[PDB]
Amino acid sequence: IGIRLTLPPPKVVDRWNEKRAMFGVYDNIGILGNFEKHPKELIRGPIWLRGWKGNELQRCIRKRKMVGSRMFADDLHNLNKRIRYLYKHFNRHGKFR
Amino acid sequence: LPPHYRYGMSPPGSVADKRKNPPWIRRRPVVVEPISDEDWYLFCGDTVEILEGKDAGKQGKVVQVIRQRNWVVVGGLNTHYRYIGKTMDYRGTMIPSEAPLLHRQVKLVDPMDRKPTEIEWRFTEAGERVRVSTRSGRIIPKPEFPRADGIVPETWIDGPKDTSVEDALERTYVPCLKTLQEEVMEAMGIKETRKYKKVYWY
Amino acid sequence: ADRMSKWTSKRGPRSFRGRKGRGAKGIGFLTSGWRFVQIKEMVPEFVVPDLTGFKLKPYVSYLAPESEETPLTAAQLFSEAVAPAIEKDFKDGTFDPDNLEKYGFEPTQEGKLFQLYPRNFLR
Amino acid sequence: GLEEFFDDPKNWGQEKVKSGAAWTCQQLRNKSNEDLHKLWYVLLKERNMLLTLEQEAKRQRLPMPSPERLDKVVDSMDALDKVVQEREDALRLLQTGQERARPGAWRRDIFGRIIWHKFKQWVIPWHLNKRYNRKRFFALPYVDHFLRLEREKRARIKARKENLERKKAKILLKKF
Amino acid sequence: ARNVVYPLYRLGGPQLRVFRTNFFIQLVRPGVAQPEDTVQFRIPMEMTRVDLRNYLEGIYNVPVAAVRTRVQHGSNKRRDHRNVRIKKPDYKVAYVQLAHGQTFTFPDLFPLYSMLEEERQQRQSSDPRRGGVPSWFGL
Amino acid sequence: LRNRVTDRYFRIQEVLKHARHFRGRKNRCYRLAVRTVIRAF
Amino acid sequence: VKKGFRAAFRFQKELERQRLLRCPPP
Amino acid sequence: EKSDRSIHLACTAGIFDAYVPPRMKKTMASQVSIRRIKDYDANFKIKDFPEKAKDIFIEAHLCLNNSDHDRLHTLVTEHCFPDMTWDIKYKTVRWSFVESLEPSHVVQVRCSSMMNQGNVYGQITVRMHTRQTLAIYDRFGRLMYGQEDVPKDVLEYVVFEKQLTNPYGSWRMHTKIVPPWAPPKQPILKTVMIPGPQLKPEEEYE
Amino acid sequence: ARGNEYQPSNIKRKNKHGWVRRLSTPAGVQVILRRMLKGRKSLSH
RNA sequence: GCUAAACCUAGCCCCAAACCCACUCCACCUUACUACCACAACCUUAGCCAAACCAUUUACCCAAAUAAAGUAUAGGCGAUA
RNA sequence: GCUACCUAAGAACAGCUAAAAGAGCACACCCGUCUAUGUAGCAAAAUAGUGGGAAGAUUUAUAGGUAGAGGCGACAAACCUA
RNA sequence: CCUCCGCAUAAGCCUGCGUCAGAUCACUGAACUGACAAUUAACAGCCCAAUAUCUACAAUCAACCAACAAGUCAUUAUUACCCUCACUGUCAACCCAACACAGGCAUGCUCAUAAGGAAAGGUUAAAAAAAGUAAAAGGAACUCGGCAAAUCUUACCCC
Ligand SMILES: [Mg+2]
Ligand SMILES: [Mg+2]
Ligand SMILES: [Mg+2]
Ligand SMILES: [Mg+2]
Ligand SMILES: [Mg+2]
Ligand SMILES: [Mg+2]
Ligand SMILES: [Mg+2]
Ligand SMILES: [Mg+2]
Ligand SMILES: [Mg+2]
Ligand SMILES: [Mg+2]
Ligand SMILES: [Mg+2]
Ligand SMILES: [Mg+2]
Ligand SMILES: [Mg+2]
Ligand SMILES: [Mg+2]
Ligand SMILES: [Mg+2]
Ligand SMILES: [Mg+2]
Ligand SMILES: [Mg+2]
Ligand SMILES: [Mg+2]
Repeated sequence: IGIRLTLPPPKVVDRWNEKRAMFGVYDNIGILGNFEKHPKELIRGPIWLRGWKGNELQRCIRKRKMVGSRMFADDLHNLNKRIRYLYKHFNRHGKFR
Repeated sequence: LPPHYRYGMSPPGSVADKRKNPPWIRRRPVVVEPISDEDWYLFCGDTVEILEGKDAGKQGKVVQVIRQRNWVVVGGLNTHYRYIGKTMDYRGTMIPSEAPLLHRQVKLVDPMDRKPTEIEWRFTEAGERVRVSTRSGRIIPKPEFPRADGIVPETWIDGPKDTSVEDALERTYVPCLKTLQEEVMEAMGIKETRKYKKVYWY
Repeated sequence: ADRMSKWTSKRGPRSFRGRKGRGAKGIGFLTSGWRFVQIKEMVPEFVVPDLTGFKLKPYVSYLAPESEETPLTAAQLFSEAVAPAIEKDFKDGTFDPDNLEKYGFEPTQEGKLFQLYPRNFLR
Repeated sequence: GLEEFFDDPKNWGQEKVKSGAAWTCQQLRNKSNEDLHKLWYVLLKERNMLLTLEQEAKRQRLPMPSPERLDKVVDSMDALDKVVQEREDALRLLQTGQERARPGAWRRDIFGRIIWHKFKQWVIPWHLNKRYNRKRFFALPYVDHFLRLEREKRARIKARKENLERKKAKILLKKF
Repeated sequence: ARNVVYPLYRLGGPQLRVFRTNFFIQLVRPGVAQPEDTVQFRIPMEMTRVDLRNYLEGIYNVPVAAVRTRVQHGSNKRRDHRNVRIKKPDYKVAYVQLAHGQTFTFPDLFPLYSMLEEERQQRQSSDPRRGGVPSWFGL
Repeated sequence: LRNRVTDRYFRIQEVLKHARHFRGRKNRCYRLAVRTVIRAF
Repeated sequence: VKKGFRAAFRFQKELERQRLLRCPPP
Repeated sequence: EKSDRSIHLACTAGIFDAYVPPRMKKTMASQVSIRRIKDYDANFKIKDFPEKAKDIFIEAHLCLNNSDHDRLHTLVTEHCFPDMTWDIKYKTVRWSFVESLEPSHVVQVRCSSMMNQGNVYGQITVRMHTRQTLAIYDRFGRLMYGQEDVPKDVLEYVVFEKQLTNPYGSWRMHTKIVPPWAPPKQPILKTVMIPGPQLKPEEEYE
Repeated sequence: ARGNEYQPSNIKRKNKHGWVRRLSTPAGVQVILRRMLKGRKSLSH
């Protein structure tokens, strides 16, 4: 059949937890603070991703050159293969030339 | 025991428990509040009061503690009825059977005040770990409870294969730099004259 | 075509079934015409004491009081074997940094029948 | 005699036999060296009686009279062995300063992993031993990549473990 | 003794000895009819018949004439819920023929409930004359 | 499985409603029902 | 087990209608 | 299985001394038993108890009527309850209490003498002589026993137990004593057949 | 008729696909290493 | 009314942080997991594929993100690099 | 571990005729001419009958060897785990 | 009533129709599950101190004869050498073919059994189909062809 037969437990979302309350504070660190820091210095996450944006192919190129040495053997083989795939896809395939 | 075994009211090695938790089954794990071993303050033979459920607001004596599920069993309190000895034909006989309680569902009694109180652990020169009421400066001693085997050591008699205490606790060991092996040989009068030849070890 | 079962002397052809054994320690050697020579000396001898007039029995009375567990170390063994002799001899002029072998120490284990390292005895 | 593989006939099939506590390590340490050796055979005979009694119950399809006795006996002998072991170990330290009774070395197998190789005894010296020289106690270079993969694998398993720990604490915070 | 390294012997060496022996024995009732002198034993794998002779005459003072052994293979047929083979362990069987014409036979080993009982007899069953009508009421 | 259709039951019932009064399997089996219901309309 | 609430709620209301058809209240 | 937890009993099956219906020995037995009651509670009166025994009896029977097992449990021992309710399930009872003829009075009181650890029980016996109405219906609601709303007299002997040791122990109906000289219960509505011996081919009837 | 290509023997099995045969060549060593990394319970015959 | 249906939690994924386990007794390179006797390792990757064929040629990790710059330059001066 | 070929150390071949032999008839064995059945079968090639050889360039058990840019081959493009 | 099968060893397999209790083409049972038993060495496996040194002439009833492809089997000198029966295999209706498969499978003894087995679940007696047995007169007229059944022939040609 494949449809639930009772209502799931109700979800309560605390809109006034500390994380929700102080969301987006210091986004104006630059203009309000003499330009000591760019807002892109509030970004946390991957080394190859802090304050940068690109398509999949570009992201892979970047991860290869920035954390390529330090990554695991099989992971890196997977990444080298990804790049090979995407290279052919983007250069040789598609609707428009 | 298998990973994520469920602790029943039956002891784990029992046949009843084997019926309930066979090797193949894998039920959803029970979420238990982890409380430290020092912070645990409910002992067997202590007097507690039941706060919630049926038969609430009544004194009772702890008979069983299952630490794994933060469980306390009170003898003759929080009871439901079951028939035991029922067959194909016979209906069996009815007994009361206790349901476990969470440690939140009970609290300890003051021994003198005869009322439910919160309890904190203290260090004293006399007693390393002692229990004191928060509102009343009153110490609650450890209850008397029999051992696992149930020997009753105050009234116990030795058997034929049991070593007497005085014989067991006499110190006959005089330290020396002989081995057991040298000592026994020289004491038994067995003597070897031949020299042990040298061997390569690798 | 089985890999998972334990390999045993039951399992091979004729030659194989002869060669492997269970764990038993051999007690001799073979000579011409497959004659087995036993050596009496290779056979372990049970060194079994006299049990007559012995008060200790295999179980212990519960009436016995409990005591704190403290294992044995070299430090305390020296303290309750060698140390009293040394200090007693320190009071007079009999003690000597050379020839301390009198107190039970040995320079070498080579001559000994029971050699401590490497061990040359059974249990 | 052969009769002492069985206990006293008076207590045959009695459902319950009152038995003493297992010996403590402390109690045995007080005991003499020679006396421990004697006690040890007393414990030996006792074990064998109880082992034959286990098997006979199993054959008759009946419950054992007091099965816990066996456990006690075993424990006592474990204790005894430990006590004796301690004495030998102590004396070794004082005489040779060797922590291990049997000689050995850290070695590198062909799988490139570090092992504690225990020595065996031989009649002839090692260079003359054909069978011994057959063994390779070193890793050729091709092994290094596998060592990498192995390490990586170990790391993965560990990383996974850590995560689950954290996640579990989180749900335990929302419920309490 | 078992699971210990035996010290090597060279000609003219000292006599090899054990002081505390790892071996533990069961004396077992045979499944087949035997001669009266023959007695059966379950034995450690690493034990020899030489060892068992010495073991019995040493510890138990039992004079023995003859000893023969065999290695019994435990079944590996049984499987669990995970369809993995459960191995019943292999053991060694020693037959011992006693000397001096001594005879041994295996001994004949093994020659709230009140409330339950009193209720079981207070069952009263059921009277078919009543035909299933409740019996509690005195009406 | 970031996004899964949760209410296919209702999408199915829309066709089957019309198909109830038919004969044979096509009164209940959707891949059959739909084809006849289209023709019916 | 599908994340979502709307489809589930709809279904409950469908079941209520079926139950009403089976045994109409007095 | 041997574990430290024990099966806890709130009643005992059987009767310490069975009252026999139709002399100074029984009265002195009662006197020593009531003393062995008083030392535990110290607020027991033999005068006022029969009324308590009466109204407890009635409300127990009212429990049966409306099928409230929880109140019944507070009211009736664990020995009694199976005998009360094994037949009553999947049928309707219509029990009522009409006025009493002879006032209820205690006949004998007996006490246990420490047969079990931390357990002292007290059995007291009451004679009750009253008219009641009763009807039992079938599962399909067909009247199968008794009459609708006309009373018939009944003489009954009832035993009451209490846990003397337990502070939360309570007087509860435990059992009924049937006299051997009692008239048989009024006849049932339906007719029955009792089957004779079912004989195997290699048997003859005697 | 085919299908009975496997005519078993312990000697042949061991001399072809055994532990000693495996370790004999560097190629075989790597075969063992692979199986160890995959976590096979049978490393060899 | 059968056959069924329904479920939430085992766990897992991507990050960040941080440089990892190599382990009682016994055994284990001979037919591994078997107490106990006179040879030796380092040596250009290729190919699919792209060029609408194919033959020179065709991105692949080398130790600071951005920018210089798809610039100089290379190339059946073409694909492309 | 099938099959092709080789190596080591083996084993098998009744009866009858024969100047005595890679002879003849003919068992066991080895092979597979012709027919019929079978064709998701007993069988991913079998069965029943009829046939070819059956002291030899014979058949066969055990162990070892030759490996794919290759091996092996009384060449069929044959065989090297259906 | 059947037997070209049997009994044993080897090779392979690994407790796989022993006992007891529950349990489920066929017994409400067993070749199912669990528990308990068992296979005892004289057979067979598992061997040998050293350095030199020796070893021309088959087998076949080895005799006469007869060969060709030319053949499985030996020591001596000197030195060293005194302890003893340990260890392992031993079951079954069993192996390789996905199967309780008309298939495959070495040697010895029995060459028809002293051993081992059972073609028919019950009935009825349709068609078509398979395998047999018999058939008047005729004897290849059948057919690509005497294929098959028979019967148990002769002379040639091509290669
Ligand atoms: Mg073959
Ligand atoms: Mg191209
Ligand atoms: Mg293209
Ligand atoms: Mg050929
Ligand atoms: Mg010929
Ligand atoms: Mg011929
Ligand atoms: Mg050709
Ligand atoms: Mg051609
Ligand atoms: Mg044997
Ligand atoms: Mg022999
Ligand atoms: Mg027969
Ligand atoms: Mg048949
Ligand atoms: Mg039929
Ligand atoms: Mg026909
Ligand atoms: Mg005719
Ligand atoms: Mg014609
Ligand atoms: Mg014609
Ligand atoms: Mg023909």
